[PDB]
Amino acid sequence: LTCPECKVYPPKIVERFSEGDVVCALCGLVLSDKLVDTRSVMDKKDNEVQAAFAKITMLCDAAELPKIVKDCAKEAYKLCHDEKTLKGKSMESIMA
Amino acid sequence: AATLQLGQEFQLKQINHQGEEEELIALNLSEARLVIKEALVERRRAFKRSQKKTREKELESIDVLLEQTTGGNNKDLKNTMQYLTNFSRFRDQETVGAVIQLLKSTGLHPFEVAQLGSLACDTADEAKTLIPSLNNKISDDELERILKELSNLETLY
Amino acid sequence: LRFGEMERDCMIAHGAASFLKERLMEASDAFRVHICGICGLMTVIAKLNHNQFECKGCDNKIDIYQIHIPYAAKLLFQELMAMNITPRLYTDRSRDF
Amino acid sequence: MFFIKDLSLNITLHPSFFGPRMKQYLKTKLLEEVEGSCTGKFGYILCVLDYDNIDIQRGRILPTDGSAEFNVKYRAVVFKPFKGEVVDGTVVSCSQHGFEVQVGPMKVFVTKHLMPQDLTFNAGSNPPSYQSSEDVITIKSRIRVKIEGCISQVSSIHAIGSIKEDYLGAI
Amino acid sequence: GQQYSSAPLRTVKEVQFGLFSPEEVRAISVAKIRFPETMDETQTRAKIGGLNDPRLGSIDRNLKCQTCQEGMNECPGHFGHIDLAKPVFHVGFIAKIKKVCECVCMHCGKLLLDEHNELMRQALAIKDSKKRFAAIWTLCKTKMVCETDVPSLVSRGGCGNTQPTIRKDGLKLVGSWKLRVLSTEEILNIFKHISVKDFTSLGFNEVFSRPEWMILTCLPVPPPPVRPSISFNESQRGEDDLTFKLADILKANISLETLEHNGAPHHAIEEAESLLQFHVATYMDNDIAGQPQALQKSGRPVKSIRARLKGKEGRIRGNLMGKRVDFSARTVISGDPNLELDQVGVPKSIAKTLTYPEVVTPYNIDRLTQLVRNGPNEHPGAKYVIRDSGDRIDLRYSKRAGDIQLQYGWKVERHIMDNDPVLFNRQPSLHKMSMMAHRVKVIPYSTFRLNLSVTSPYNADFDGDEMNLHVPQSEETRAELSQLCAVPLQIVSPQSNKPCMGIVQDTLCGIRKLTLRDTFIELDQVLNMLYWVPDWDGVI
Amino acid sequence: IFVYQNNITPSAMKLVPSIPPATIETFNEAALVVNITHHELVPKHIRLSSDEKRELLKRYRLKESQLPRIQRADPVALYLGLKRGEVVKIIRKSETSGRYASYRICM
Amino acid sequence: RLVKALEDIMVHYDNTTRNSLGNVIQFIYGEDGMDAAHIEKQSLDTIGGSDAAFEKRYRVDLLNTDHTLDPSLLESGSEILGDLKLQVLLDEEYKQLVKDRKFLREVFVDGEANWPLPVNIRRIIQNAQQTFHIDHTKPSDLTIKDIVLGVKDLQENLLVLRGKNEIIQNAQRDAVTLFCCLLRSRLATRRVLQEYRLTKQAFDWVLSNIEAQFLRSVVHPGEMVGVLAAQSIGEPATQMTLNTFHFAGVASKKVTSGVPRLKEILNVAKNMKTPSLTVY
Amino acid sequence: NQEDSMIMNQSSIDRGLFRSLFFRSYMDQEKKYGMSITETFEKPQRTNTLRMKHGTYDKLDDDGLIAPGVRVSGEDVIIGKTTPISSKRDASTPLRSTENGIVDQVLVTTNQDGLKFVKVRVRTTKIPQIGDKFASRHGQKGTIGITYRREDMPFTAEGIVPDLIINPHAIPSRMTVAHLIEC
Amino acid sequence: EKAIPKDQRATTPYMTKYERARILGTRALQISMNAPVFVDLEGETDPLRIAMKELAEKKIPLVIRRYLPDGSFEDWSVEELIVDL
Amino acid sequence: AGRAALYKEVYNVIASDGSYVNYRHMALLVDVMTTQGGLTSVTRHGFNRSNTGALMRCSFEETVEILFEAGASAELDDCRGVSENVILGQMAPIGTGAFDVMI
RNA sequence: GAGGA
Ligand SMILES: [Mg+2]
Ligand SMILES: [Zn+2]
Ligand SMILES: [Zn+2]
Ligand SMILES: [Zn+2]
Repeated sequence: LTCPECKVYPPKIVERFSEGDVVCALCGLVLSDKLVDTRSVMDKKDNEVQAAFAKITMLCDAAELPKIVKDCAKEAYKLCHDEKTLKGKSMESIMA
Repeated sequence: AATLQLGQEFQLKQINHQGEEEELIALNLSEARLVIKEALVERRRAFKRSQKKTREKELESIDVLLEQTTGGNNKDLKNTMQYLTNFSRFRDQETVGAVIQLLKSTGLHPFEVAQLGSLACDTADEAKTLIPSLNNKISDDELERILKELSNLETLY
Repeated sequence: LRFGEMERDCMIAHGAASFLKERLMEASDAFRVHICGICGLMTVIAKLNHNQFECKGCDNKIDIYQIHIPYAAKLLFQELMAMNITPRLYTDRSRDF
Repeated sequence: MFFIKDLSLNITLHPSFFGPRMKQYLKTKLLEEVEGSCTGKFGYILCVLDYDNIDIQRGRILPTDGSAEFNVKYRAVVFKPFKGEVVDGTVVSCSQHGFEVQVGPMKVFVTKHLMPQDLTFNAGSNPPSYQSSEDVITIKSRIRVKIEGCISQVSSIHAIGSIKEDYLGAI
Repeated sequence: GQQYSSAPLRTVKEVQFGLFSPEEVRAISVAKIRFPETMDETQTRAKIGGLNDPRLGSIDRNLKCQTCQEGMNECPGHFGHIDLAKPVFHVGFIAKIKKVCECVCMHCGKLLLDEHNELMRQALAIKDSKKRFAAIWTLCKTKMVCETDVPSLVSRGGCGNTQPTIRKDGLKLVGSWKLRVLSTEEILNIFKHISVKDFTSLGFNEVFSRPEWMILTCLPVPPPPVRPSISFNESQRGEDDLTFKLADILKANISLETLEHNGAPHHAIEEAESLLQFHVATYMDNDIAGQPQALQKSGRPVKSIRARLKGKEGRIRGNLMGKRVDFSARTVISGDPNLELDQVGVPKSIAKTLTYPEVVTPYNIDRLTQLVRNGPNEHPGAKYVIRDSGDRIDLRYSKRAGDIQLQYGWKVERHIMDNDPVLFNRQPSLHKMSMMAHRVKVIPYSTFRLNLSVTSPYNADFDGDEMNLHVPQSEETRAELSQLCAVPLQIVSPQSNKPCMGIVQDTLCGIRKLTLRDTFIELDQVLNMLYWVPDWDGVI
Repeated sequence: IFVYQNNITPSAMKLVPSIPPATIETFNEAALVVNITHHELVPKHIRLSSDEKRELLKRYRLKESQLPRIQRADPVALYLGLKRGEVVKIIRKSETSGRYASYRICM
Repeated sequence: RLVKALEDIMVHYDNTTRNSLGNVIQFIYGEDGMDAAHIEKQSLDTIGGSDAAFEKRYRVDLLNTDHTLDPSLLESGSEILGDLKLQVLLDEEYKQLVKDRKFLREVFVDGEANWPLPVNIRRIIQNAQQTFHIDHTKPSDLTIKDIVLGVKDLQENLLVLRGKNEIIQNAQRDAVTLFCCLLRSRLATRRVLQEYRLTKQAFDWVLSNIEAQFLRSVVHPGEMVGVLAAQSIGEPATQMTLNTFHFAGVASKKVTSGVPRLKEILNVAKNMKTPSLTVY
Repeated sequence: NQEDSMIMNQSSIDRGLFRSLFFRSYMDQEKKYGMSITETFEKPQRTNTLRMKHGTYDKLDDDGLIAPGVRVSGEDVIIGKTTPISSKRDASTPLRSTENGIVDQVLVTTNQDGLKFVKVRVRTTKIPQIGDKFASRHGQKGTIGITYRREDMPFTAEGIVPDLIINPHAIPSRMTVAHLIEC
Repeated sequence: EKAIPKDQRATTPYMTKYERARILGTRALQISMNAPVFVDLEGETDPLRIAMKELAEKKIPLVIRRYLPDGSFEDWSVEELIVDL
Repeated sequence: AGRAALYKEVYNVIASDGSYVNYRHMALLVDVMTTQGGLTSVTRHGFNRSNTGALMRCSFEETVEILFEAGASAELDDCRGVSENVILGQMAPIGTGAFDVMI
């Protein structure tokens, strides 16, 4: 996305979102015209993942833990979720 | 393909711009250059009218003249003129007119009659190898008849 | 603001056709799309800036048009296709008879 | 292949040209954009006959742009390739897998698999030509080219020529 | 703007409808969708050659849409297709399917009631393919056998055979002879052997709508633009509702293929078949009566296609028959007795925003130069210069703002100015009168102000009402306005052939008092009153 | 013209179209006790000959389908006894012009 | 709803109103060709009143004494008395008028003399008068033949349709019937000379103007009368604020009206709330 | 002042009539989600930030907040919040493009769950203008529609001058006798 | 077929307001596009004003075509059209 | 007679309130309701299942089902009506958009 | 939700 006229390799441009345009702040040429606003079970191996999710969720409830902690634990489980270094471990050790 | 299989735009019923049916008209290397230069004559004729208020050299020296007459960017037309002179082998339009009258007598579809004029061969078999259209529509002997008649007219100008 | 349908009708009763069109196209969402002259659908793969159009499926490459329509209309047609109805768009009165 | 054709064209005439002499610019543009142009539907449009009697009937003003729309009918001559057809020609440049034969206004290419086996390619030669058991076929050589394939793309027709058959190669 | 194209420009004149040949669908598609994995190729949130652009529409502001590439914003989005394991109904047509099957041999496929029957002989001759089919189905709704041969006795290819009493459940058709659920594929073939003629003789068309097309076997996949991906958070992008529905249909179809090639517990097959059929069904219509609603992980049902169009802000009534437009403004109105009847007092800041594109001619080039000199702030100024070839230039960012020299045929987007006609309506609008044209008078003080007699047509009062104003963008648009929709033209309304305007409250009340017989006016006040009349010739 | 006072054996009804080209028409007697066409609201209907019909169709440049219609069963259609395809001319007093003539084709 | 139904009914250049498929709805817009904005109530002065009053107003007799007009108002008033070449004309046009009286009395049954019509004659009359300050003491400079033939030719010039075949001609004749009745009522010779007393030159001005305005008042082809009518019916319905029925005053007619009754009409409903049947 | 409302005394407005305060609160917090996706409050720069709001970041301090008492306007950012790309893009919160005013009081606290999160309140005075709407206590909606200085208004012999003129045509149609009686 | 002879044009000799409107629109549009002008402007600058003048003295040589319902048409040109309005 | 009565009824309704509407408007409406030879209501299942354009009928009510019937009957819609031209965003053959000057 | 009218 570059100004044909001004032609600076890092293009100093501005987005006049209120007009929905994109402008070469140097020469003033408009570059793009319409700015799209945007602002407003077994076939997947997530079966074990969701079992872990449900147990994790109920445990988070029991602990009264923040949703951020719940998400962090879910993400950590997803990060491992399978390994020889895991090798089973009762599926509750990994939850904890 | 080359077996008389041409699109809608190249059917027999070539409706002239007056809105009526007419026969398909094709051009070989026996009329193309001899009509193009003639039309260029009219072109230059109006070009100077409204302005008021061997064959090789006759090809290109006048090609540049009508390049002056035309818009000149049509040098590919000049390529076609060159291709004509190199492989269009008729002159004195009455020559080719007798040829075409004979080919009208042949009862041949105009595509085939153009095939004959365009090609310069020796036997009916050479034609059948080049023109699968022209293999049996007439006696192969008559093919060689008219090929020989062409060779009689086959004089380089 | 919304140029509601009752506005459309008022603007009709005035007979101001040109204005109505302007509102509905240049004011909002004019969109240009190519069209197969045979299949009558929007499938033309207009490799523009090469003039290569090639509605395969009809394997056309020559008989092709571009039109201007509201984008929402193009969208509507694509939705109809997705629902399996083909709204073929033909740019001439179908009088072969 | 050459044909006399009657073609219809629609020409848009921008308003500024609305003099008493519109037909001047009209015929002007007609020639400027019809003679010597390529169509996927008619082939290269070579020359136009009857420069005078051209049906120029009546304009239409597009509802916006105010530019008049004219439907010119005119009669001209076009050059159209066809598959399986036999032509003459001459090469322009070379390719590693064949050579491009300039059949007049258009250039027809012949590919490596499209040539007889004895016709081999010499890259060392200048210009790199194609050497048969009996023919060394060079840039200016006269090749009897047979039209095998044709591209019907609008504005650009491409033709596939081949000399694998008899009566081909040198004319 | 959009690039040049060499294609001819035309205007559609006919819309030919009709159903989709699965053959055509395959001919059209540019990719066969296989995996409901959407875009993340398990990582690297680029996109899989699976669903969602195996080259069928650019989404991320990069051209590369299957060699058309078009940028975004230009690609129509090119369709893709999906092959169904087992054919299914098409929700919309199920009733027509049942009606049809009640009228054709369940084996030979010929019409039940045909032909020498006289009522049939009538029905054939009748037009209104809908009504013709109605009559026929009325006839053969009662026929039960396949009518070997006919009375004078005559013979027809009737493979005489009793054909059941079909009936509909859920998305299935049940039929009793003298019982069994009628499968899909059977009916598919049955249709495939109807004729080339009779289905027409009951409504269908040969080339565009053959009944077997009423049941889907291949499936078209509307490209992304029909179902764009909202990135409502900035690391992940919530997918369009339809895309979930498609994932579901694809999942089920995958499953059915699995259950077929990998051993067929013969009646889990139906358990998955009906699932797939249901999925497609609710996908094209989530509001089937006597049904669950296909919910989506939230409780909110899925917004099927059919509901995308259903009236009152479907596509049609909400985006086509009426839309939301640029070059318009809306504000509170306020009366004013010093405005000419057709004037309107657009407040200055508005006029600083709406624009009108002039064309640079020798007649104005100087004046337009002055405007563009003024830049986009000081009022009588402009905001954009549109050089030819349509490359707008914003004036806010031209350091050389006064420098540029307009070339004839360029366009300048001047601010609104006085006497530019604009349109004016006050919704609801039950009148041609509710929209009229006006000359602009630019004033301070943000309300729209407008003469007082003009209230009755708009049926407005200044108790906080607001009205919108529309700015024509081109010469004949504004010509249209000033010559057809201008106010004074509307004084006499065709509705009742009496004027639709008139003098109103304050003035109406005063003018009576002034004109009483008792009234007399001394000199000085007389002089002032006279001078108030703009056209007073100057004679006392 | 067959006038029956009570009803028809529907079998007998089957024999109405028996004998082309001639036609037979039935009227319940009760329906004839009062001529409708004398009513205030019924304008003068005039059946017009075929050449007239061509003339018309030409002047307005119509196809038959573009005329306003009238059911064959319509009471005054019966009273006149039109045939599917005849066009009748209707003259009615119009408060805007006094006399206004309109045509309906007998669907 | 209404708008949708009549959405696309336009007046086409043959002054006939067709929908989109071209089906003809009315053979002339509103059975007169006249645009609505150019109507206004005017009174037909032949339909009402006593027979004797009518006669006295219109009758003129060059031979008998009674309805003989006093010669003073006419330049040629003297010698005319007893003439025949003109007496015949008077008889003819008077017969014309009585025919109109009968005709109208059978069109408008009650005798409502006022009806919206195109061009307002009366204003043209007085504009003529003022524009020529017609002194009411000089004898008029007209004659009879000028008068009567003027009105006839005028009637010839009120074109609505411009075909060349008797179908179109009958259409025109009908289209302009009623307005011509008005015209003849208003420009009857006796009335002109007696009351309006125009000059010849004034009179010609009047004729010219009438024709011009009439032609000015014909609907313009291309006019979307469909939508027009839809709105013009719907909007007043909205203005029925007290909508349902106000027949609390008389339960003898608790008969539907207003919006409920209208809505009942449009969806043609077999079960009217109050099916009634008046009998005379 | 006809066809409702009315004329309001301009000078009397200057005295303070019908003035009012307007307070608007903008809320925002740190990241809702993303273990590493962690939105932070601070003053962004061109540190491959690539989503500058084009407004005016100069107001706020390093903690991406504006000290209360600062005047703001237009779409000046009031909360500088940036998101990692895992350089980091801007997710600030400019105030409404239409309005302007003073930052009144800025409150910083942690969410229920422990997320730092911030509330901002902007103060603004709104003076009656030509179009603003007013109403008696009965039914008479009305908006202003011109303001006269004091002298121009009619004045009675005692020198009193109304600050509000409403047109008599309002009364009879509506029959708001109670309005008169209250007056 | 499909046009109509110049005689046996049965439409109205006058010009409908819609015609006048579109005509002025088109002519103005053209003028703005530096089309030639057939009349002496007297400092006229507003293209609509100009077009109104041209029309006033019948100097607008313009193209669109009428249409009977069937599909035929007549051609008038602004000269022959009485601009009463 | 049905048509005349219909007009009388409508007129009664409207003049009941005392307001008055020009004749030709009521006449036109009534005539539309009686071309087909029978009293065609103005409901969806009335006029709207005439044989007019598919799109025009689809915009009033029952949009999608209308489209279904159309796509089955292979219906041909000719874009002459207004609503179609709206949907295509073309100049409808209306008022300004239907006529003649030619050069 | 809000909601003015
Ligand atoms: Mg209000
Ligand atoms: Zn630049
Ligand atoms: Zn195609
Ligand atoms: Zn059978």
